[PDB]
Amino acid sequence: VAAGATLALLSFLTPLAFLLLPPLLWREELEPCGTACEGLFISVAFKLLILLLGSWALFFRRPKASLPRVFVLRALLMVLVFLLVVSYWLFYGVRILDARERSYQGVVQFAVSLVDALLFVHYLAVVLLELRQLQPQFTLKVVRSTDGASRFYNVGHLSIQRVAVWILEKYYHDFPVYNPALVIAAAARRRDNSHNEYYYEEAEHERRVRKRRARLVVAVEEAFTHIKRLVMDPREAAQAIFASMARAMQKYLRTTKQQPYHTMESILQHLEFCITHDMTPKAFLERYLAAGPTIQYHKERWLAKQWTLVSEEPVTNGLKDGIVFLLKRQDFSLVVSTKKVPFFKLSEEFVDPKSHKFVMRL
Amino acid sequence: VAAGATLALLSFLTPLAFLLLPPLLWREELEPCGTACEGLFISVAFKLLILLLGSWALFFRRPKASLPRVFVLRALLMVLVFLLVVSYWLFYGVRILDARERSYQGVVQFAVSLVDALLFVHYLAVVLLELRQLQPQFTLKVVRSTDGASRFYNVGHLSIQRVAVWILEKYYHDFPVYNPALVIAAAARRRDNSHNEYYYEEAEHERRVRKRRARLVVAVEEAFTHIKRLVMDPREAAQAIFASMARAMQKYLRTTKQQPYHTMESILQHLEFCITHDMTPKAFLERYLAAGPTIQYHKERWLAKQWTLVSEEPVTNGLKDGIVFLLKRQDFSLVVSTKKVPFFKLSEEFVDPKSHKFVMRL
Amino acid sequence: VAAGATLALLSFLTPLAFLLLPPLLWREELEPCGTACEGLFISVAFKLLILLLGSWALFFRRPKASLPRVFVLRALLMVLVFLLVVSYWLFYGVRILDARERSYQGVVQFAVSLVDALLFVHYLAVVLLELRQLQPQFTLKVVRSTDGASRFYNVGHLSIQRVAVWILEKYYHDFPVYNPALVIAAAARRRDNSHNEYYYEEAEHERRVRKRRARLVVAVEEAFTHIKRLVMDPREAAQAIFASMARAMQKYLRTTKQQPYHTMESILQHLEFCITHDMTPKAFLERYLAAGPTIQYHKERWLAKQWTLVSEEPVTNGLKDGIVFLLKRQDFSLVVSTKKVPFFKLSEEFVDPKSHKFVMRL
Repeated sequence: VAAGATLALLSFLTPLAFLLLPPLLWREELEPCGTACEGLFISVAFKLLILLLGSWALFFRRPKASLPRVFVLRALLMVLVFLLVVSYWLFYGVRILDARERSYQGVVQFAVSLVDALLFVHYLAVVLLELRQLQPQFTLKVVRSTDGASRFYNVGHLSIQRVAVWILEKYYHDFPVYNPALVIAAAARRRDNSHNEYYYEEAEHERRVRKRRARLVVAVEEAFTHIKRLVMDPREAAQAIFASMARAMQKYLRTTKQQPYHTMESILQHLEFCITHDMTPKAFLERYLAAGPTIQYHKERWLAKQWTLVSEEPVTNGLKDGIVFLLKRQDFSLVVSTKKVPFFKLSEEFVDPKSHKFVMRL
Repeated sequence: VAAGATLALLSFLTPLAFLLLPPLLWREELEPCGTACEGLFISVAFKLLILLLGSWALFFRRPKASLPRVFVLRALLMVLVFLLVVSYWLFYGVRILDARERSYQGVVQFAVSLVDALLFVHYLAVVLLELRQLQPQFTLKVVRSTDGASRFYNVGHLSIQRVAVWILEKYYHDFPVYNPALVIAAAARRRDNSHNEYYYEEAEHERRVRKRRARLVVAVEEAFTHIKRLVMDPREAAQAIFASMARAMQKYLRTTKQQPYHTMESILQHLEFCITHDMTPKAFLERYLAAGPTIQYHKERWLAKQWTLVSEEPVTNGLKDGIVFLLKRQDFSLVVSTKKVPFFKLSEEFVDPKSHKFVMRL
Repeated sequence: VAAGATLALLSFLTPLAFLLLPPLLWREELEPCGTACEGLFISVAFKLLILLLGSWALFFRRPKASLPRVFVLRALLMVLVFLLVVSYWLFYGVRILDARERSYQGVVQFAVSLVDALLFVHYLAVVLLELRQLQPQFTLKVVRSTDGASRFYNVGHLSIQRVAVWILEKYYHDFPVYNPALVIAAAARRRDNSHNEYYYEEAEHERRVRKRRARLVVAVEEAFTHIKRLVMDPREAAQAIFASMARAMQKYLRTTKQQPYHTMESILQHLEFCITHDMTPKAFLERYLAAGPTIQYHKERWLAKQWTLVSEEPVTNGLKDGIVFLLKRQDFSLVVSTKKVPFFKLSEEFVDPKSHKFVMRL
């Protein structure tokens, strides 16, 4: 960041320094030039403005993740910007500044080429960091090692660590939140021929969950009917309608193992939120009936600063068919399996929309 | 649009005017130049062609939405194009046109710098309007205020109104279609200790929906068996097989509260569509068994021109953690809650794929 | 590819040839020039480096699909690169090479304009091939003609064949894998008034599937408890724990019609995979309990080289509202229906967050 910000500042200041050093250090010795110089000054002004606006739009933002190894392409871009600026300064010093270049059109064109090169480096930074991974090259199966919640994704050419950050950005809203509260063949044959206890326990659990869900739906409908939109603030109204639903809410959160996700304070805040935004009882209960993804919950359950990238291959090398890597937290892990999206061979077949003719039997 | 199209036309015509005014108004007074002029003419030709092709590809398309406030970045881009063109014209007039610039190489280089600056403005327009929001910065919980249908999305740096249009583009194919047809603690305790009427009503409704679904599946299988692919048109065949399924279809649409979504005319059109495209009875019933999203239905149920953006913050300012805003229609509303995607700190751990060694017990 | 690679190589070599032919064929006749030449050499060096890096990042990759007709925009780009290079060579030959141009600054500026034009052609290639379809213009309903598995997508301005490849890239991880093993009004009335055989058969099938699923969950829990992480390799451990679950796995794959998807060898490989990556019994069974998408399976079931694009309209023309086309394989087909994303008219409404005041009754 500090090095990157310094490189950006020096890159933006370099054309202006190139254009100001001759008119300041040697103005009389400098050879006067016509209108091409001023036209190039205007072009430099607008191209520096374009460069600053684009840099703000894409690159004046905080790093979104702390990668385990160096950001390979962004390091290459910093090196390229640095080599460009340093080489331009070297040449400028040794052949313009030292020689006290009388031809000012040459210096102005050198600064113009610098600004063009910086806009092209910005374009290259966009191509490397944003566009190389638009075309989906690979499909990733991401599975939690505990409950098997699986999603498949398409991803372009990213390094394994950038792919890891990408999958983490997807995880906090795609998978449900992690709820930890949720001879040999002869032994298998003896088990299979026993009472199917798990089947009936699962059926009973689903039945009691449906019963508690019904109780909760009725309780929340009654609770929201206990107030009118129209004196009383939305917080006071949430607190007044929470009493007629606190027991059913608590019992449903207990039967579905959702106690630590939803405190009384968070449920009151969400009641206030809903009744403020005209949300019906069902738009209130959508948060509590289903498991819901990780970002939906409190920030102390995210623990985004505690991801470990376990990769058999070095993480700076991009994906290829078969790369498996783990994203481990303290409790679960995300197993990511890579499969290259297969080569497609489309053929074109033409059918006449009038050629569809049908008959009675079968 | 009109102002934007005028700016685009003037920007494309400005280099050509710069290159044609000297050879027309003062050709004898103009100083002849060598081959660099013609090389720059060829470069201007190909760069104007590139500019026109890119403008067609991205910016010669109709506005996709009517935002409540000004499009901030596109207004900035129009202002930038206008300032660039107007300043180039001012300088050209006062130092080339008025002075009758004899050096034609300078004028050609000025036009070249203009074309470069327009290509760079096009690049900046792409960066501002398309690329600033590629990197997912925020996660949006979008919930219908009526039935609680919720989806989470990742979105980059967009203003709240552009985020609203984005969420609307997502809504018509993500959420199911809106079907409107679908002391105090002592009172809550008395209710919870009563007959769980909602549970048994829900079970009975699901049972009768499954029964009507089974009747409909059988009816549609029989109906499609009542015709063969092979005289009779697909429309006549749809009308001939609709009789053997009209009652079951109507009864299933009534039990699932889907009467106004599917008219006899639309069902006949979809029968014709399916039997034209070799779609099986199940590929036919996929439209009718599930609720389905909004765009699947008739255009009079979209009402895309009737969205209201209710935001506590001004809608030209981009998203930040905690921005809640409503997208209200006549009936329901989309509550959108923003949460910044958290900062990730990946660590790298290496495991030896050969180091996995297991033992018998537990 | 061969023509494209040749065009790329010639385009990269053309500036260097332009800069080397005068200093080699006529060095004495060549007019010496100052430092502007060397500054432009450095700019050419860094801009050719930028061009090569961007071309590698985006365009040095194998074609991802075999389209039925010509890639219209990529053909336009090849034609544009070719016309640019050929016209630059024509002018260079006839006015620099033949005339033995003494002014070397002109030749260097011509090469600089060439490199700028190639970077701008690269930018135009990005705009045409990657950016024109970022803005979602259309919504596509993709439905399998057999089981009606449907997904809606947003897609920008792509041709119908590029849209087809896009939908295929989505299909192998979005839809479940294709499992083929899964007067007239008076006749309809007689059928509807008969025993609802399909309802009870469906209920019985779901019940026995739940029973086999419970047996399989218990069997896999026991199997994974039959080993400890800690001598025995993960393959030997998978083979040792497969015996206590092989029967339940086979019976569940038979009741859900999943025999050909999962061989004993693939199940052993996946057991080894899971027990290697600390995946619990449920993270193991996530692959077998649900249908799962196509890419999850063996590569002989993908058959990506056997897609047929059946389109009523020519496939080189982009999408518009109402374009329906088929993606046919040997067994099923993907019906794709296009609907233009509707024009949105947002309005802004302001509500005071303090103005929310509620009252007791109803």
